[PDB]
Amino acid sequence: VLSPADKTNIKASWEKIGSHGGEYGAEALERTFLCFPTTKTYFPHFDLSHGSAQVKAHGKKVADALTNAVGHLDDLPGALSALSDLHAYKLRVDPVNFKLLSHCLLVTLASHHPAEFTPAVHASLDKFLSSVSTVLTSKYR
Amino acid sequence: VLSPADKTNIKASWEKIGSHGGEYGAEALERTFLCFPTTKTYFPHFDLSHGSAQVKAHGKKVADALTNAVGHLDDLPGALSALSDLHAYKLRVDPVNFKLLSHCLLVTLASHHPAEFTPAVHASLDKFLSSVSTVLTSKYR
Amino acid sequence: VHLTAEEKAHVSGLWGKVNTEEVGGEALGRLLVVYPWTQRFFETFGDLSSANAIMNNPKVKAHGKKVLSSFSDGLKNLDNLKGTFAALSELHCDKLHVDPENFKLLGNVLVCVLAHHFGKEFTPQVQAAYQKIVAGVANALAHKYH
Amino acid sequence: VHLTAEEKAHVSGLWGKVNTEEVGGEALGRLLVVYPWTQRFFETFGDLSSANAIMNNPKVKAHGKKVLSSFSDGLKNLDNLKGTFAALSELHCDKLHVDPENFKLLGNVLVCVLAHHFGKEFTPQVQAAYQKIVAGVANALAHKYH
Ligand code: HEM
Ligand code: HEM
Ligand code: HEM
Ligand code: HEM
Repeated sequence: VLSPADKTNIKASWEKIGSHGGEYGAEALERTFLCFPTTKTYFPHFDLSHGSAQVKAHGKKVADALTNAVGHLDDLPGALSALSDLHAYKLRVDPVNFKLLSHCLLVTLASHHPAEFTPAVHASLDKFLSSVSTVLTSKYR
Repeated sequence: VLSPADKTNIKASWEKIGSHGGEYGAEALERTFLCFPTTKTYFPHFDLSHGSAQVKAHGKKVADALTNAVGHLDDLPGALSALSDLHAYKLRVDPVNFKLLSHCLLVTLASHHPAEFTPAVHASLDKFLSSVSTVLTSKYR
Repeated sequence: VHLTAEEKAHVSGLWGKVNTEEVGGEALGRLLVVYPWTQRFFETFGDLSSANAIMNNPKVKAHGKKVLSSFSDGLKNLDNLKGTFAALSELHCDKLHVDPENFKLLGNVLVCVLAHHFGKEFTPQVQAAYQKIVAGVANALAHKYH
Repeated sequence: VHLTAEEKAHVSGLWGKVNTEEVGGEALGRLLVVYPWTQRFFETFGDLSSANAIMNNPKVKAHGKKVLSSFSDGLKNLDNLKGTFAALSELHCDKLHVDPENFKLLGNVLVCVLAHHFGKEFTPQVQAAYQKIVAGVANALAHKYH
């Protein structure tokens, strides 16, 4: 459950990320397949080479999706309906995998903005990725 | 995230529990200390013998608390403020312990109402104890 | 796991009373309902989209039966869980990609099913012993992983 | 854990560059902020109610320093993690009651701190190796538990 200080911290931290959104999502995925390879099996279609325009584009979907998420911190269930529909009904993604990716996003954000990645911000954003994950793994259609 | 079918199922299942509320909470705790003894350390004050009027009374607080919870499935954060305040700020309860107790509640409910403990009901009520736990472990004061 | 004689007896006394025809498929069924992402591993078992489908799917039963006598295997080789589970641990953790967190989840569903079947008779003390068992299996099934 | 030569080198190259004075207390600090229930184990360390208190508490630092050179111990005994961590595993899992899920959590905080310190240089490949390390420690610290 995010507090208003959690909201302030995610809102402040997220636009500081900004245009570099798409580029950090891609790094957050590359980092995921690399440290945790079993999660490669969710994208057997995908070109998962280190170049990949694909991993990049998809890396842009994630980033966008989380922006959507920070715009409606008050109604994540409602904003995240369709993505929940996808990750829970259609892809049946195992909840451990959101925690890997979620952690991989943090390593990434911390390696790029060390000034904004304060101990408190770290706390709020982990709660956030922990809350978006629960939506994306629950079925409530 | 509970669906309306989750709500119907918890609401239906919970009043079927009813007066036997207090008595199942106590069993759910006894079962917790027994299968998982490290969780005894949260109640070093307590008489934790098998008789215990205390474990019984406290067993009545839990049960009540969850009733409160089923009355406001729509606003758990708001109804569970004070209990969150207690379990998160004051007792700093480790989240593994809600999962032990939560599981112990299920074993208990299943051993008493096998007719209502259908596969679906089992599903809705685990989501529920998983959602009340998150409130009680988050800090948002 | 190493549970004592006392514990190995709470366990075997009621395991003797189990219907090995319905208990496994119902724990495997419940696992598929309560934790719906476990569904991904069983795409081949036919239709898993509803509570009653899962519960009545024939394939779920059959394989449940195979899960549960594999638990009966654990109970007969109760102090080399690693060895008796070395073939299944490489299978699950290598060929199938099952996150071992799901091992712990299945033993809890089974425990609830055990409680569901036996009721009052599935005493806390009885559970406690059965937690050692499921934890043990869970952990042996993860050995060639961790 | 057994990581290869290649991996043992990604790891040691940058571990040589670490400030062992600030890195541990900051991972222990972060652990206390990000996962506030870990606070219960350290009631004696004085005031943990705020982000900056934790971060500036002197006792947090001191013990952080002790956590992190205990990681430097893991790195020198990198293929008997069990043995080198048999004293700490009985300590934590017996005298202190630390749920081993918290082991995994601390190694992730440290990883983020590593990423925070080194930035671009903390490459995915570098991380990947450091995940094997933290996972290994986490798992050795739980051996006389599981
Ligand atoms: C923060 C959590 C996540 C978010 C916000 C997210 C977001 C998205 C978005 C926006 C799409 C596609 C949008 C579209 O084109 O309609 C997608 C699809 C997908 N996601 Fe995720 N995702 C998350 C976590 C995960 C995890 C943990 C996995 C498992 C490894 C995963 C695997 C997939 C796969 C396989 C697709 C299908 C895309 C394709 O077939 O090209 N996602 N997700
Ligand atoms: C469903 C989740 C839980 C609920 C609804 C719940 C509910 C409650 C209630 C209603 C009270 C006291 C009410 C009052 O007198 O103001 C309480 C206190 C307490 N709870 Fe929980 N609890 C839960 C989980 C846990 C867990 C996992 C633990 C850890 C073992 C725990 C340990 C305690 C302790 C030590 C107290 C203090 C009571 C005393 O000092 O006598 N609770 N909880
Ligand atoms: C409680 C611990 C578990 C035990 C003791 C167990 C036991 C078994 C056994 C005995 C087999 C048969 C292999 C053969 O006949 O050669 C098997 C296969 C399999 N296991 Fe498990 N299982 C467990 C948990 C799980 C879980 C939680 C999952 C998924 C999340 C899973 C996924 C599978 C799959 C997909 C197969 C083969 C499917 C097929 O070909 O029809 N297992 N397991
Ligand atoms: C990353 C894995 C960890 C390692 C390698 C580690 C290392 C250590 C070390 C080296 C000591 C010192 C014992 C001595 O000086 O004799 C210690 C003690 C201690 N550990 Fe850990 N630790 C870890 C994780 C944790 C976590 C996550 C917690 C709590 C959640 C914890 C709780 C404690 C406490 C409370 C003490 C003693 C407190 C005192 O007397 O001041 N440890 N640990």
